Amino acid sequence: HIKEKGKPLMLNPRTNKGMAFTLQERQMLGLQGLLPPKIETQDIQALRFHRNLKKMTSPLEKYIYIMGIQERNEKLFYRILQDDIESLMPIVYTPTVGLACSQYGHIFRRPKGLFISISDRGHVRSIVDNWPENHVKAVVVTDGERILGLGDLGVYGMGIPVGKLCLYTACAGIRPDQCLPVCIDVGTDNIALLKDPFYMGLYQKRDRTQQYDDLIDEFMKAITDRYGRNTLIQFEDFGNHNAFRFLRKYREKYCTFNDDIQGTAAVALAGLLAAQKVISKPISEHKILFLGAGEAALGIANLIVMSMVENGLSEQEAQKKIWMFDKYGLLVKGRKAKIDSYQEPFTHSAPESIPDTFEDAVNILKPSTIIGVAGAGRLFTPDVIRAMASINERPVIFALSNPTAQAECTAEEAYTLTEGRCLFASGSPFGPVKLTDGRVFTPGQGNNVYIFPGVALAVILCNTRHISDSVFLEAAKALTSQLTDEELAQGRLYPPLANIQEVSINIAIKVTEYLYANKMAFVYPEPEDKAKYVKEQTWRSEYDSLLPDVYEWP
Amino acid sequence: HIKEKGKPLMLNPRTNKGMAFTLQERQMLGLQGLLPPKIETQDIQALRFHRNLKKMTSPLEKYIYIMGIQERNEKLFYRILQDDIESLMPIVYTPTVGLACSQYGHIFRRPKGLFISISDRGHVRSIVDNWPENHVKAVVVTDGERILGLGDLGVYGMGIPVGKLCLYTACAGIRPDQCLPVCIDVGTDNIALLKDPFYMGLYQKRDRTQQYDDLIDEFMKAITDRYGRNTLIQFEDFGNHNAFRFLRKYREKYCTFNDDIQGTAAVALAGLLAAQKVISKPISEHKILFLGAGEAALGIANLIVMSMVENGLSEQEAQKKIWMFDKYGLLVKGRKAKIDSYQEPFTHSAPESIPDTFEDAVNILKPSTIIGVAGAGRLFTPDVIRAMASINERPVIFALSNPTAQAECTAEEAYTLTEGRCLFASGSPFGPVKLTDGRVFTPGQGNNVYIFPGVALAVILCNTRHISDSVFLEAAKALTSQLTDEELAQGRLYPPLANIQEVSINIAIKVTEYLYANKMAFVYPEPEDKAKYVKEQTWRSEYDSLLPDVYEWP
Amino acid sequence: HIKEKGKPLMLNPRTNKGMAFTLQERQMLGLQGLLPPKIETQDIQALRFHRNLKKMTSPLEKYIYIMGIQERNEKLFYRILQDDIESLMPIVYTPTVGLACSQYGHIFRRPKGLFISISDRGHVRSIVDNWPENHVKAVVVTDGERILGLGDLGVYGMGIPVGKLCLYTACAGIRPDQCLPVCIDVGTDNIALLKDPFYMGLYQKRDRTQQYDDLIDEFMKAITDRYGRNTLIQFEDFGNHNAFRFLRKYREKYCTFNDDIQGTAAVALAGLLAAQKVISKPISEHKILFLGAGEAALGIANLIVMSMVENGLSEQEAQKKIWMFDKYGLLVKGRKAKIDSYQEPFTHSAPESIPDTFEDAVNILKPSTIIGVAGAGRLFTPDVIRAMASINERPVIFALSNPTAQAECTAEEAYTLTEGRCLFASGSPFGPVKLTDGRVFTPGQGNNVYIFPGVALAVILCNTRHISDSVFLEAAKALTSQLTDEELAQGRLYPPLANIQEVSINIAIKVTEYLYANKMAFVYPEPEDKAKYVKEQTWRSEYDSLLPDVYEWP
Ligand SMILES: Nc1ncnc2c1ncn2[C@@H]1O[C@H](COP(=O)(O)OP(=O)(O)OP(=O)(O)O)[C@@H](O)[C@H]1O
Ligand SMILES: Nc1ncnc2c1ncn2[C@@H]1O[C@H](COP(=O)(O)OP(=O)(O)OP(=O)(O)O)[C@@H](O)[C@H]1O
Ligand SMILES: Nc1ncnc2c1ncn2[C@@H]1O[C@H](COP(=O)(O)OP(=O)(O)OP(=O)(O)O)[C@@H](O)[C@H]1O
Ligand SMILES: O=C(O)/C=C/C(=O)O
Ligand SMILES: O=C(O)/C=C/C(=O)O
Ligand SMILES: O=C([O-])C(=O)[O-]
Ligand SMILES: O=C([O-])C(=O)[O-]
Ligand SMILES: O=C([O-])C(=O)[O-]
Ligand SMILES: [Mn+2]
Ligand SMILES: [Mn+2]
Ligand SMILES: [Mn+2]
Repeated sequence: HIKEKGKPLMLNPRTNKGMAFTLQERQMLGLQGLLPPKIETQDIQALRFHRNLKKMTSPLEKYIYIMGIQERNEKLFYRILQDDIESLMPIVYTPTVGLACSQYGHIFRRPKGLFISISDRGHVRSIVDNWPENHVKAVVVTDGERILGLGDLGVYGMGIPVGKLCLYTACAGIRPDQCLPVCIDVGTDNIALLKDPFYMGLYQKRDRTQQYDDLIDEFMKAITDRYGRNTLIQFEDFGNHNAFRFLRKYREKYCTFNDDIQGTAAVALAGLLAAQKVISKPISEHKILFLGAGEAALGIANLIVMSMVENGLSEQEAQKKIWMFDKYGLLVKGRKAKIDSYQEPFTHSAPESIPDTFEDAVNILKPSTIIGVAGAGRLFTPDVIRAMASINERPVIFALSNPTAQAECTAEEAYTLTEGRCLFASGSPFGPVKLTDGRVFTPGQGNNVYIFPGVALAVILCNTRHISDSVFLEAAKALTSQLTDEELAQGRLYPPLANIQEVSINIAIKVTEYLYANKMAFVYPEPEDKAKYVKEQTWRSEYDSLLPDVYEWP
Repeated sequence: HIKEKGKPLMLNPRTNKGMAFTLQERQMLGLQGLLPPKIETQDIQALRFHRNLKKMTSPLEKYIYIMGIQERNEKLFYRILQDDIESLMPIVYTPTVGLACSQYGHIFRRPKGLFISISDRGHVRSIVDNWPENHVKAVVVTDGERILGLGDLGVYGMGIPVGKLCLYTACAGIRPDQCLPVCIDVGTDNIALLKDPFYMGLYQKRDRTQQYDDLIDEFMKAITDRYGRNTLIQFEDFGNHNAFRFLRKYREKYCTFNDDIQGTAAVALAGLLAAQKVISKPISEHKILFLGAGEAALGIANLIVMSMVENGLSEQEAQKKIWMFDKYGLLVKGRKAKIDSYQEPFTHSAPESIPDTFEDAVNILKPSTIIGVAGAGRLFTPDVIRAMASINERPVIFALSNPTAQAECTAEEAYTLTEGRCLFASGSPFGPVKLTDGRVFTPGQGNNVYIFPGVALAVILCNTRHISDSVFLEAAKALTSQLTDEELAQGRLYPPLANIQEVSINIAIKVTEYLYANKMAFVYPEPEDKAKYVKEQTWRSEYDSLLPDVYEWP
Repeated sequence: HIKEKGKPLMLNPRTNKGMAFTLQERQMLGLQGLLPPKIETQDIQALRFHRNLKKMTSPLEKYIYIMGIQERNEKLFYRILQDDIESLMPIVYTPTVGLACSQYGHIFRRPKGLFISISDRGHVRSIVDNWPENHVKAVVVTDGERILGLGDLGVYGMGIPVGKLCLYTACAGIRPDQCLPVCIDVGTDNIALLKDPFYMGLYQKRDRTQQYDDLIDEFMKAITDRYGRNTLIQFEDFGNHNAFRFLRKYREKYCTFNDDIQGTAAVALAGLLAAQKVISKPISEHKILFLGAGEAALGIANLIVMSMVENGLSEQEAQKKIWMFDKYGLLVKGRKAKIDSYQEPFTHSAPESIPDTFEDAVNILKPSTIIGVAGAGRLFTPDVIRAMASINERPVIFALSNPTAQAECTAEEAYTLTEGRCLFASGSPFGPVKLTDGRVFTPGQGNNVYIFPGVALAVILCNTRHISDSVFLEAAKALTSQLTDEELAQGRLYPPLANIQEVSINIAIKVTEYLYANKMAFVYPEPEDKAKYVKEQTWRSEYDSLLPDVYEWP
């Protein structure tokens, strides 16, 4: 392997080992003299990194440093991430990745990923053909319209697919060279970016004409034409309107899913499932109120229904336990604000009185669970939280909007205002909370990073062609089944983040077993031990020998 | 022409333009899609850099950032340096480069330059053959034994040749692809480094056996075998003993000089020549006392003698005006401490009383000029400075040792203690000094950076075979002739550092004319207008077109 | 889209177009000046070739010239073959390819294919990894022990897999870059080659120990490990013993078949099927006698049985109609010479009298069909042919051994000696025969070239995993079904060789339809129109544009 020799082996982060290149590799591959005499181990290199990181102060500075390593020594980059994924997650992922995107054009050094603009319409294939890797298996694509809860960040949104894919590898051991981050640039409506001299995209408002849909269509076709019709394509951070219609339009034709609708749905469900274990509350007494009625809300709601239905409840009965409150208020039949086909099943006859605020909604409906997915800030006010604590003995409060500043409420607020009776989870990380009575609560992170890595690995290994909703239901069950009784008592609704790697692999195994049982896997020969197969297929951050095969002839 | 296309053009800092690649270049060279849709100008890129630099706090942090750009986008790296060489010089050069060196193994990211170790003895040519560039014209090599005034830093000393060559380009417009930084590693005697797990060299004490001389010989031969007998080889930061030995051994065989002996000699002389003009002092009344008697002292003294001789004094008369005081004391006939052949000419009959300290030496000898070049710290104590001010109306005080902490004294000390009557210069940069009467004094920097760039350019363009001392005498005159009377009154002993680029080119022009007039140039045909020739040959930081020549046939 | 520019595009035969590179391609790809100013069309190039070929005299000289083009301009090479496949077939294939193999080491210029020797045991994967093409779909491998009817030619046998693969492309439009010729070198028993200074293989007798089987196993594993478990592997020219055991050993584990046993079996049957339509003979009256009882005889006999079975006869009944006569005589129960399990079904109770010669066998058994497949020369003597003509009104005589000198008899001999009453076919080409009465007979060529190209294409496009005998039965029917009534009357037992391209495609079409109907195809999505799918997938000899995609941005 490795056709290149000389300087090019050092210039390419995929092969570059720095001083880890052995003496023999250096002499045989023409590197002797190009590196200091010192021969180092990956351990020493990782030590050098941690030593430097410790001296840094701002999260963004740390983000620039670690992400920079991905462009110098890929193996080391993942070794570093794997050394302590929990402490680096907030840096490479939410919330810092949100900060990085808002200033993407200012911290730019080297480009990452594939960029496809509306000005390239009709020539996307040639762009796809310029990507250096021939064996792409997974794609995470965004158009930058709904970056987390930050809004339209245009091409600055590329930091998201890059980050997601980094996690594909770090969490599920998916091969880096088989991952392709993609940014579709059709312009941006963010006035600030349009006047930013460092903006990385086209200086035009978003093209919302038929050319937009045609470009996306060309994208889907170009990607599958070169890499295969089963190439995994994960849509990420697309605006509400486009997110749904593209999922419906392509889910039966391509191997695709939307992380914000389906991935977030699975993590949220998983958390709810864990809470049900600690509370043992009757599915009939469940009253769920959503703050928001978009990608996440509808995604989570539908998965919840699927769960209730396979648990002895009719689809209609299940849907009736779910209410939604968007920017215009409670979704009730006959309201002024629009209601599409997706929201209809959750739009019920108006209650006795109509609420004006989410607080009114909580007091009127008396929900047992409250889920925040509006990406609009601290909407779960202290009064909202108190109401939930007065109405329920153990209220379930989920503040899922990212990044942190967009979260509906903090762990501190939830645990304190509910006297430690709530079951809380958030999308962005919060440290443990200690109440005056000495009890310490460790908030879980209901973020899709717990789901897309394992699901991606299973789909890829099984050569799955299409992803049904039932696949996410299974992932949700696979995630929650990994929680130990001790962890439940700790108030943890999700396995510890420090164990994300093994958790993701286990989810992968559980999903592959599900795919095979339901004829959705197409690999030959079919491995007898699915668990062993998945584990044997994972990419390792350990250095590989680049030495040519030299041997004696008799 | 460019033989590479695709990703490789972006991975090679020599060609990479970042978003400055034009639409045509991207499409024709297979980069479309690998870069953000945005097309930027070098101006915007430079702005991004300055914007980020401004937000940084420590010099070392800045060093890491700017030097990192040399490995990402070479054109931008030099553009950045050219925008404000005066404010960046302290970061990429002394004193920060000294700090960078001391922690080279800790800040390591990518290797820079060629490394040749004693363990590679007998295989140096193969290492030289690994260097990617085929047209090397200049080499700056060190063995790291005498890095500035910091001592033995071993392989960590590579930062020096790297910095020096960055200046070849930034100051004289010498092509970067024609420069080769070299570090000779024969071990190190620095105990701390030998126990440092991040050390970049062989873990052994310096090899001072015949094998050392043999290795250097192999180095000289290998470099010239591949690149040519006239390849410029600048020895830098070698220990005292080796420095002279190798200069004497190779100067008539190769195109080589020692920056620390000759380069420093020329800049120091230039300072003295400038002082000459501000105070109109008679060479007969010139009494010079050196603090130190090594590489710099001997180099400077020899050049000063050549200057006085050329001005009507006999070699003997001139040498009689020069005294040296090393770590053992005053160099006087019959002293216990050793006196070699180089020092003999400046070793006079012991005076009335023998001084214990440099202060005593000043009071006993009553020198009019004091030159600090002992690389040992603040040896020009407040009392030494006062003595010079009491003995002389306008004392000349030079504290040339680098980095800053090793300087004999600060500019503030010099100007205040002499009540603004001294003519001061230092190797390391000091800001302007304001006395209590409100007078402002701007200290000049007598650092060889004002000399080696211009001399290198001339020697390279003229294909000069060997460098005589007279070439440095000329460079010294060329440097000082650049000062305007206006500047002289401002305390200026050297042209503004902000004008280092034009100063170097002009020095390059004067030296080339000197080389031709003395049959030391071998270029043909001989250009009629030397100034025009030199200016046309300089490398520019502006991006070049990478477009293939496409055109219609008739 | 190509990743190479400059001279390399010309040095690589896959991309080199010679003077066919357009002006724009030359200017944009950096070829301007490297080619004569002239811009040519493939037509002109093909004209130049035919002009030169016409002036050549010996077939071997022509072989060297045409095969040389495969290493200079691949597109042109196939254009040339496609221009007149019928007149060149005798040159690149049998009989000339046999002559080329006999002196392969003497005409050597450039290597073709992958070579794996017993001395590489344990390192086969590294060899396989050295092959430049990443998407191999088909492999033709030989160990050179049974090269045609020429015997053990060792590494000189490489000429066979190379020729077979040229035909994969020329006849079925299979992509050249997806084909891999392989020679397994375990030594050779050919004493003449062991003393030949130009031999291209290991100088040792064949290794017949366990190491041989292990090397073949490593080969199979290595190829599939790198290219996929469904990679088509066509065994070619292996010795009798090895041919069968490897087919039995791997046919259910890998996608593999043996051309000599199965390919030849299908062509033969095809001819017999055609003959049955010209003479309308009831197979209860067909008595078949084989001259030989090896790879071809057993392969043909087995397919014949399968054909009679699906046509209303029991396996027992069908086998009884088949007799075989090898180098020891008639295969009869209780004979001295060995009879293995494959021959047992065709070994019957000795007849009234036991024949000494094949002639005696003909007179005693009175067969209606005689199939020569002993690779031992003119065993179908004039007396043998006369006997078949006196015993049968329309005797079927097949002389299938290659090359020409090994054929059991010529077309001239068969037609003349049977007074034009025989239905004849041969493995090697013979010109038309005109009898004294003016009748002209055109002998058909029952060579596997009519089968492997079409079968290979179907198996590749259908991602078939294993090849059953039924596939060859279908291929045989597909071949004969293409004969037109007018061609039957001509004495044609096979479609004209000049139409082998379309004949191969139609066979491929029929075989894929058969694969789908029998759940042996694994392609997604499944094309609705198989015929259209196959034809659209074929590689074309027309030059492709190598121009980068250049366009204007709005
Ligand atoms: N101030 C608000 N109060 C209540 N609901 C709001 C408010 N602001 C926005 N929303 C609702 O939040 C929903 C956001 O939907 P959208 O599809 O844009 O994102 P999402 O994926 O659901 O959110 P996130 O990814 O941040 O969890 C919308 O239904 C919107 O009406
Ligand atoms: N403490 C001291 N007091 C006086 N002289 C000193 C003292 N320490 C060192 N020296 C002298 O300084 C000289 C250093 O010479 P060396 O060749 O090592 O370096 P250099 O190139 O002259 O110095 P630099 O590059 O720092 O200007 C020696 O002659 C040494 O004796
Ligand atoms: N002189 C001969 N007379 C009759 N039979 C012979 C004679 N010489 C060889 N044979 C037989 O021909 C058969 C050759 O079988 P083998 O497997 O070696 O090759 P094949 O593939 O059948 O033939 P071909 O090389 O023609 O395709 C053997 O059964 C052998 O006994
Ligand atoms: O430790 C190393 O070798 C590399 C560090 C980096 O690329 O930052
Ligand atoms: O401004 C740029 O495009 C590059 C910046 C860097 O390499 O730091
Ligand atoms: O969009 C988000 O907030 C996410 O994916 O976590
Ligand atoms: O050694 C030094 O201080 C220098 O070269 O400037
Ligand atoms: O072996 C043969 O004779 C053949 O393949 O045609
Ligand atoms: Mn998202
Ligand atoms: Mn120096
Ligand atoms: Mn064959």
